[PDB]
Amino acid sequence: QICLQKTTSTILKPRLISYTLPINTREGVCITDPLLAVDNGFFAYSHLEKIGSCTRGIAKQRIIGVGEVLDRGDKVPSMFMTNVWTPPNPSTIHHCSSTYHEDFYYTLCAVSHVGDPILNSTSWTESLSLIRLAVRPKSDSGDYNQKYIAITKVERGKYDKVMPYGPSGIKQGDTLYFPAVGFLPRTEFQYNDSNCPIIHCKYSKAENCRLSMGVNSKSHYILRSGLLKYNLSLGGDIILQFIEIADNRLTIGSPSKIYNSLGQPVFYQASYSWDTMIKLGDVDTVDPLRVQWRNNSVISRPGQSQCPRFNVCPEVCWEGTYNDAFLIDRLNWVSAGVYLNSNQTAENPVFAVFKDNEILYQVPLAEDDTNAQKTITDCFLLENVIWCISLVEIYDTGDSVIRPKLFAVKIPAQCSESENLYFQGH
Amino acid sequence: QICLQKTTSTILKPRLISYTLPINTREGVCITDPLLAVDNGFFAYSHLEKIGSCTRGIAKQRIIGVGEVLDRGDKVPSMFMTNVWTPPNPSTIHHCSSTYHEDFYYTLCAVSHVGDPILNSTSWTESLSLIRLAVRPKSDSGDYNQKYIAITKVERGKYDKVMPYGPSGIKQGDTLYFPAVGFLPRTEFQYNDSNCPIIHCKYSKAENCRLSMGVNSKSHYILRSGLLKYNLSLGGDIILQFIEIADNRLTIGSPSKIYNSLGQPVFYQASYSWDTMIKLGDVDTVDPLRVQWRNNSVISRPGQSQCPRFNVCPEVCWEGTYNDAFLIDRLNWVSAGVYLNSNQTAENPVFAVFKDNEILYQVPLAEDDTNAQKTITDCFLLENVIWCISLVEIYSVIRPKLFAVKIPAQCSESENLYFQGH
Amino acid sequence: QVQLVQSGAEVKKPGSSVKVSCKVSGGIFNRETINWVRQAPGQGLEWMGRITPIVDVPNYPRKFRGRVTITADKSTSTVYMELSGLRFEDTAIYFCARFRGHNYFDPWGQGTLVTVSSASFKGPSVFPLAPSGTAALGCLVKDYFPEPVTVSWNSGALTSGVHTFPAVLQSSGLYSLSSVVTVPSSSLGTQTYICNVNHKPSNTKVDKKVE
Amino acid sequence: QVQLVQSGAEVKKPGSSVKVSCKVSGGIFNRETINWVRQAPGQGLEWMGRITPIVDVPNYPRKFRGRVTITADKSTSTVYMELSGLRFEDTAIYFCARFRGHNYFDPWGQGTLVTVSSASFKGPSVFPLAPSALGCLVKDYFPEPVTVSWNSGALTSGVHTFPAVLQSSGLYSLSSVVTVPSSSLGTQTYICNVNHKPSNTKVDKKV
Amino acid sequence: SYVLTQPPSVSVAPGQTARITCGGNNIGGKSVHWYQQKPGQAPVLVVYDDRDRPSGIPERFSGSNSGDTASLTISRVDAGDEADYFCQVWDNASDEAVFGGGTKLTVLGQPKANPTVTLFPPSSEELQANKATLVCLISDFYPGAVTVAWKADGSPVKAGVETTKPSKQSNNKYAASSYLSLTPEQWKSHRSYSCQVTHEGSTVEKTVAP
Amino acid sequence: SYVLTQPPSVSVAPGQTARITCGGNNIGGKSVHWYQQKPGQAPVLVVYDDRDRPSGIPERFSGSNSGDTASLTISRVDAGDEADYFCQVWDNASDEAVFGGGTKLTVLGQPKANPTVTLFPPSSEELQANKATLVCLISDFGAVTVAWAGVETTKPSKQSNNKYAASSYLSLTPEQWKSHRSYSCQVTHETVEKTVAP
Ligand SMILES: *[C@@H]1O[C@H](CO)[C@@H](O)[C@H](O)[C@H]1NC(C)=O
Ligand SMILES: *[C@@H]1O[C@H](CO)[C@@H](O)[C@H](O)[C@H]1NC(C)=O
Ligand SMILES: *[C@@H]1O[C@H](CO)[C@@H](O)[C@H](O)[C@H]1NC(C)=O
Ligand SMILES: *[C@@H]1O[C@H](CO)[C@@H](O)[C@H](O)[C@H]1NC(C)=O
Ligand SMILES: *[C@@H]1O[C@H](CO)[C@@H](O)[C@H](O)[C@H]1NC(C)=O
Ligand SMILES: *[C@@H]1O[C@H](CO)[C@@H](O)[C@H](O)[C@H]1NC(C)=O
Ligand SMILES: *[C@@H]1O[C@H](CO)[C@@H](O)[C@H](O)[C@H]1NC(C)=O
Ligand SMILES: *[C@@H]1O[C@H](CO)[C@@H](O)[C@H](O)[C@H]1NC(C)=O
Ligand SMILES: *[C@@H]1O[C@H](CO)[C@@H](O)[C@H](O)[C@H]1NC(C)=O
Repeated sequence: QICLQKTTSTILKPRLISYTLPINTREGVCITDPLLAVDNGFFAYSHLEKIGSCTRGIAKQRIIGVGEVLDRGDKVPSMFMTNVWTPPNPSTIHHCSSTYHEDFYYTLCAVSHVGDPILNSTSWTESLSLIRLAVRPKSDSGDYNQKYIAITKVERGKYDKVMPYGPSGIKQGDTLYFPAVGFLPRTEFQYNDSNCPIIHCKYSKAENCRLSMGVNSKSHYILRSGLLKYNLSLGGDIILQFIEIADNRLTIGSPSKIYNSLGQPVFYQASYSWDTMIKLGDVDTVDPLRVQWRNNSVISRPGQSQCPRFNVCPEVCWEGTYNDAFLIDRLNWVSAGVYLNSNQTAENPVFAVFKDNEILYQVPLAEDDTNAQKTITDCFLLENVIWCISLVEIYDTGDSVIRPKLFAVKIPAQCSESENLYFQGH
Repeated sequence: QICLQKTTSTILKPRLISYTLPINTREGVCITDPLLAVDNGFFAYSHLEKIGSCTRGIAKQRIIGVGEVLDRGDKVPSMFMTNVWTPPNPSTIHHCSSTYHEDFYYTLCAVSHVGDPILNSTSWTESLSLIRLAVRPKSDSGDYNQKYIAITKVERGKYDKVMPYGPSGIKQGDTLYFPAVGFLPRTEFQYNDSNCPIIHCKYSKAENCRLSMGVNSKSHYILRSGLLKYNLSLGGDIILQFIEIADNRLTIGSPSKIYNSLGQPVFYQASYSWDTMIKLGDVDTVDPLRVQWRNNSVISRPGQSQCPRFNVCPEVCWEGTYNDAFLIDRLNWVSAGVYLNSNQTAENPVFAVFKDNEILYQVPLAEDDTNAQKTITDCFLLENVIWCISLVEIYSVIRPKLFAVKIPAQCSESENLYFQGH
Repeated sequence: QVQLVQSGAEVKKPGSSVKVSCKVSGGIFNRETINWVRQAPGQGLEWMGRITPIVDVPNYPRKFRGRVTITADKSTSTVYMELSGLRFEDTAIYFCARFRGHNYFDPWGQGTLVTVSSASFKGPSVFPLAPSGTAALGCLVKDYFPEPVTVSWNSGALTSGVHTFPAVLQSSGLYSLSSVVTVPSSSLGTQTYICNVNHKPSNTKVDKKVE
Repeated sequence: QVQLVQSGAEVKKPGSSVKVSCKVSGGIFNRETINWVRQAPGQGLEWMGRITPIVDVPNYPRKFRGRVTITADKSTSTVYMELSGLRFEDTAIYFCARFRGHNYFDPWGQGTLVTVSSASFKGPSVFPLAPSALGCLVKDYFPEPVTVSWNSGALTSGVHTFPAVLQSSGLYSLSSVVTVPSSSLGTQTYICNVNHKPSNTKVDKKV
Repeated sequence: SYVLTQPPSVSVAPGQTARITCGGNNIGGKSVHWYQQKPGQAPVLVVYDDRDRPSGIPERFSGSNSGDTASLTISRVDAGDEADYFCQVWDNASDEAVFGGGTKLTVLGQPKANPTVTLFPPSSEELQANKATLVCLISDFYPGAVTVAWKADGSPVKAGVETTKPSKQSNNKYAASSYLSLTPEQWKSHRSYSCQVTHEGSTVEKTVAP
Repeated sequence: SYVLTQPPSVSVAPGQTARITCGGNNIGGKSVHWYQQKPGQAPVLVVYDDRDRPSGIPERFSGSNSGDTASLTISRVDAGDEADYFCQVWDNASDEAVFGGGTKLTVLGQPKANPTVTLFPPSSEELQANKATLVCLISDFGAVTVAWAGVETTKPSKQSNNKYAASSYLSLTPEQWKSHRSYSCQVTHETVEKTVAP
């Protein structure tokens, strides 16, 4: 199957694959807030173009697109866009999340007139919409190609409001599941401070876990990750139902994703607070949602002062970046993803194949130290070769632009340059 | 006889045989809702061709066809259509089921203007029709070749509505039986929650079996599998009679098939809820219908998170795929069929020959991660050689493909001499 | 008892098209599955597509895309392969072959050599190779294009002692070959010897008495 | 199989522009990524840019931005490369090539020569080279090529036409010499026939 | 797209056993069929279903298939078994036939054979056409390598000569041809022309004269 | 930016093994591809992804890449292997293809043949045009050195019989061609001279 030994050598040779897609840089335009999803030989992609500042510039265009991932005969995956939609008020669309089912990608987004709902939570009126796009659109054949739906029925249980929160979800049967987050008033949050793991942490106080379940210690809301379920069999009015994540290894609600690998679902949750080691695992149950988190000791993420990479003591912290990983071998629990090789700055993307306690092999994605942020990795088989596609949000030196780049990385089946007659003997 | 020892995959080498049939695959077209039946050297086949999406495309054509299965001289079974009929308004034809008798295949279908009756059951007005097709048609023969009948008398007992539900049925003498399902109001369905096996199932509740007898816990109907009986001796306008399946190992009504093997009837019911292990066995009685289900521990079906492959704890779920198997040896109770080798996705079709508790030999029909759905297997003798033909929905779009697999009569000459002696 | 017999060799300009026929005899034409396979000089066998007349919908590998069109005529018990937009690399022997066991090919047609070239066809000049135990006489088949040419003697009656030598390619881009027969000197006076030369690409046949 | 056929050679003045074509046959035109690569004399290959017609937005290295324009026409399945402000150092063979594997090129076009010169088109002067072998000196023509035949093709044996030479004036010269029997000088007429189709000049010189 | 891999060539001595291999990922799970093609004619099926022989095929031909390599083994190899051998599977994933690249079987070390040379002058008809061709035919030699040189009177003739590669005859010996093209004036201007054929250090020679 | 370094020339005799190198800083981390280009022809891919062979390329072409050196090794070299061999990578930093300088491979398939020199004086007709050109024609020889400074000499070409031919001209004034009483061209190949006098 795959190379399962640690290898210091050069068995990973990533390739750039965005040149076939309409991601076209222009001086003075920043390309931000990207999403990538890959399922069943199709993909979904989104970004926001801003004129000027990536955070304060003029929203120019929100791209929401779908397409095909093809083997054109050269035994590599190539990406071609088939269907693009742009909303007329791009500044109001936030936190899109894409899930594939049969003919379509369904993309669930938040609609907001007060900016990012995470930063303006009390002032955001809950408003969700869905854009449905055919992956292979057809002439005449109305309503099929593109369909916009405002969601009117949301079942949110005890949460004051809910929102998609992560790049991509899964289908099971005819039910869609999007990574999501629920906003619960801090006063209603039940948490026992004695369970906060401070045992061998000299400067951590028992209140630290509960305080860092919102974006600051005095936030009106705490954030809880979960799923938004959309059963397509029901028909008629769309009903989204929120499913909260169980409280084993609970961290602040954060961008997440759920995906199928080798026939079962898997979950990644970004580490946006004091528990900085990577959070991913097989999903035990989807509803209620419970994840069997790996005890991973080698993959972390960069932070800032209080919660830097490899920090494990509870602190009051809202820091980190989304850098997911994709399970490629369940028997040996081996995963592939891009991590940022830096302690307190978002820098230096490295593609790595790793187990719980050891990185097997890895390659830097840039030739010198480079600012990079969110990374999203999805893997699949081409015939019987494991390929991964990784989106990397990056500062691009060539044209002096912030933009997503897409790499394709073939996972080696053989560990070694040669067979090695010493170890095997005659 | 057949190889009865565990053996490597290379003993089975399936071949594609649908190139001689008008399963005209092209881009922008999807061929969906298939059936296959094989009987006495003939076969029935059906599909729905849509332009565009398998799901949302314009219905172009529903074919219902029959033909022969023959050895052309190269010692393999080849399929050629002899007689094909296309009903008007193909979007209205659902859940066809085909049964062979003497000169004909008889195909029973539901007529619907509200989509799939299963998911629109409180809106579907029961309406059934039958097309009879000669397998060896003849010139200038009246209605010998093709004869259409719309049913208008159905005896359904306490059920509100009944419907064909499975690919093929059987004759017994001159009485035909089609796999079927009855819609019973939930308020009229009685089930003792003590019959729900929840021991060693911490998360299961005793109510779960009764709630999962409909497609959701509050559904207006529960669904009960059974047969629709069509007795040719009564004559005139057909009266179909519904026969409900007995309540031993009762699961939600689901697509099934009944077939003759080695002289006796056998039944398969798809596992569409929490009892995910394969349900098949010899038929004890046809009316009342009672099946001696195998206690099979090795073949299951992919599900979703609540009722994944190999689950045996009662849950409220409507999940699963139809992947049947065909008994090929009653003395040792060995069957052959295609299962989906995956836990919570419909992927990885594998042709397998299996006993209740052991897969003897098996071979993947495609690559790892190939999407696949319904599978329908029928086996027969070609001269003195056992062959199986398997229709597999398989995945640029999912399509029915027909595979042919020769079943080995022995494992190897030395194994045969070792075990037999003499 | 099925037999497959193909049409004769052709030469075509680049950009044009060619249509090869395979005449099926001795079986149930509707149920035979006829495949096409080609063989370029210095390369192996390449599958091109198939058709079954009762289904009458051909299949092709994606290497050829829109270039290949395969049809069938129950009128004539004939399957046709047409290859559009001809390129120099399409020069090859094209074979038809009958599908058996849903897996292999038996029998095969005799093959059709299709040459694509800028030069148009040219039939040969035929000159006698006059003779002197045994004597040697023959025919010079000169300046033809392209391959192949067939030579027979006395319309096929004489095949003992007949050596037809493979062709030379010359400066002009034209071929020449020779065919000779070794024959008892005694019968030279009374036995007649005629070489029959056939060049399918130019649609030329020649009979020449050698003495 | 995809194949790539480019347009013919071009001779251009400095400061002009040239538009080279690359006809794509086979494959799927919108999804092929066609690159351009030039080969200057005595120098390696140099990547110039690319286009994927489904995107229809070319990209170039910073060297060639502003001087190279690449476009695609799905109606003719042709990709074009236009190089403006031509210089002497743009003299090279230009290839198109199809991207494979996101990393290599297969196949290539046959290449298009682009010669850039200040010279004006000029027919040659033909001077006989008297024997003491005999030949013809085809002098001071532009541009390539000339064709030399003897006795109007009737003498194709013993003739060697040497490849031309390019002098500092920017004009070419070449020679065609024929070796003949020492006795044939008396009763055989030797005429070299020079054709310069670029300037539409034909010269017939008896030697 | 499935890929079969064969060695380009295999050579044996006469009477030996020849082994042609055909490699592929788990090829032993596929049915493997073998075709024998000679340079002129259509392929002939020599093995099907890994190891079965069609009617009329010698038992000397037998195949096997297991693991990642299938093989055709030819016992008591005959010089008439010289051919290109192609393995073939049907790839169920793409639903198309796949052929190996082919393995050319050369039977090395056959009995030595000296060439027979026959030379023909230009015919009257050809001379009337204003052309002249000398035709030198070389037959029945082994090995298949010859060098031919033309002499006019004494001097060598390098222009106008065109010579074939040797090709095997049906009797497993080789044949070749060489053509000297002259004008009718050249043919009359010399006293004699000679075709000289050297094979394995010996020389056969024929001469014609106008 | 990124640079590939190739040796300009290598010479191997038929049947032997030719090994062409392509150097680059940590080239072993990139995929290296190889092309064969014969004079007047388009490049042809012979090795891709360090070590893989395209269809139709014979098994004798082999490729390796490690450390700072990638290699193309041709086994049992035929005469038909004579060509320029270029290595190539894709530089992910600049997002551009990079090519090596190319390595000219020569197969020594023939014995050393020495030139044939033919020197022609300025024609009388040419002098009447106030010009003079001496023509120095070298035929049937792989390279030579011509010696006569208004000189123009060609690069050697290959003839229809796989031999080397070249020319060299001498532009002199008619008063200069008349000034002296002898002119010669020496051709040096592994010299040979001709003279013409006004
Ligand atoms: C947050 O909401 C308040 C209340 O409407 C508004 O004044 C403020 O501008 C919002 N912030 C952003 C960044 O839109
Ligand atoms: C809180 O946690 C502590 C330690 O885990 C435990 O002793 C206590 O029972 C828990 N609950 C309450 C209500 O204190
Ligand atoms: C991680 O370790 C804990 C014990 O600290 C264990 O309960 C859990 O099962 C482990 N996770 C795995 C094995 O995925
Ligand atoms: C990052 O932090 C780790 C752990 O505190 C430390 O060992 C290392 O030196 C730091 N810098 C790195 C890994 O570049
Ligand atoms: C049920 O039928 C109605 C029309 O009566 C249709 O609009 C609806 O889509 C159907 N629902 C399903 C699930 O097919
Ligand atoms: C989706 O709705 C259908 C229709 O009620 C139901 O049968 C099915 O169980 C539902 N799926 C889930 C995952 O709840
Ligand atoms: C069919 O009907 C006939 C006539 O009423 C009756 O004799 C026979 O027993 C019936 N068969 C079955 C299986 O009910
Ligand atoms: C399966 O086991 C049950 C008891 O749990 C038994 O009644 C039934 O007969 C068994 N099935 C077979 C085929 O033996
Ligand atoms: C499928 O489920 C079974 C039963 O829980 C488990 O043993 C097996 O590991 C699963 N397979 C995969 C590929 O997850």
